[PDB]
Amino acid sequence: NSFSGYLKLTDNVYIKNADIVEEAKKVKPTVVVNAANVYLKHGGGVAGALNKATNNAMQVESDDYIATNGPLKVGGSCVLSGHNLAKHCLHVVGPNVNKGEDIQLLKSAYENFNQHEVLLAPLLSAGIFGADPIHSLRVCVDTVRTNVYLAVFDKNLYDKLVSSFLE
Ligand SMILES: CC(C)[C@H](Nc1ncnc2[nH]c(-c3cnn(C)c3)cc12)c1ccc2c(c1)S(=O)(=O)CCC2
Repeated sequence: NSFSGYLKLTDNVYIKNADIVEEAKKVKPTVVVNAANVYLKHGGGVAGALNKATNNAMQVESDDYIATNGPLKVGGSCVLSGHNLAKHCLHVVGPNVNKGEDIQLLKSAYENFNQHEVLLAPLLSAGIFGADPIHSLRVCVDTVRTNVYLAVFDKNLYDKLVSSFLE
């Protein structure tokens, strides 16, 4: 858990302008969070990038998990292998408000982080999931009680998130 160059926002939330994949390779954290969907199909965005960094091992493991257990619910999670990226991957399904899912489920999604002492994570439901990224950061700060290191791969968004928190 050798995180470097993060800005501490609260006693348990840290943030950096960085690619989560590159952070996971450098830090080798105990847990890396994936911004998953309910069938664990890692077809693009953060999930596709994490799966590609495992050379598709994450997708094969995910298909086997779904075969035995069925899909997740929106706001839910599962713990699978971290492969070369972490000891464990916490696959968390935030709501996709561009597809009509309820933004209130973003609190349930962040509540999954509280079962793990230290996590490397992306900003849930942001990007093409359509949630307001400043609201996602507020829900993270208000909900997560364990130690979370957020990697946000966009300097323009990073700067707007830090400015909004420090208001
Ligand atoms: C808001 C943006 C900046 C953020 N992106 C990222 N945040 C952190 N590490 C990242 N690595 C890459 C990457 C690495 N290689 N490739 C080709 C992509 C993206 C990226 C983000 C945050 C949450 C979500 C998404 C995107 S999403 O659009 O994938 C939908 C799921 C929720």
